[PDB]
Amino acid sequence: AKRHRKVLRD
Amino acid sequence: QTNQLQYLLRVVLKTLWKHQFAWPFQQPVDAVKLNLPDYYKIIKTPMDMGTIKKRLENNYYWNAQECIQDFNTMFTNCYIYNKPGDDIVLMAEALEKLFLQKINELPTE
Repeated sequence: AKRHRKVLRD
Repeated sequence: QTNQLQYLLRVVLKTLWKHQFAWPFQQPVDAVKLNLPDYYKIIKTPMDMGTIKKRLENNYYWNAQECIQDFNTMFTNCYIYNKPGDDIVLMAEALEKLFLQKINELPTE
């Protein structure tokens, strides 16, 4: 239910 | 538990706060910004590290247990409201692990 991407990827 | 409350501020909160995953937990969940219409229905006791920091700093707590309770509430809210695998839950889990490590070293008294 708070489904946003947050964690940085390369 | 003033030495333990000092520990919770200066060791426990300090370490988690500086973590790369702290930022979604540093302030109250913004349900408007984040389009979470249900959040403030499903979650009965909102909690965040920003609120906990203010409590530690403003002599809110009567013992370290109440503070540890607040930290647990914050993680629980995350786990009961969010979807397994999602970034927010992976972030809560890494913080909870660091939290639990620091709590297992909690000074006596």
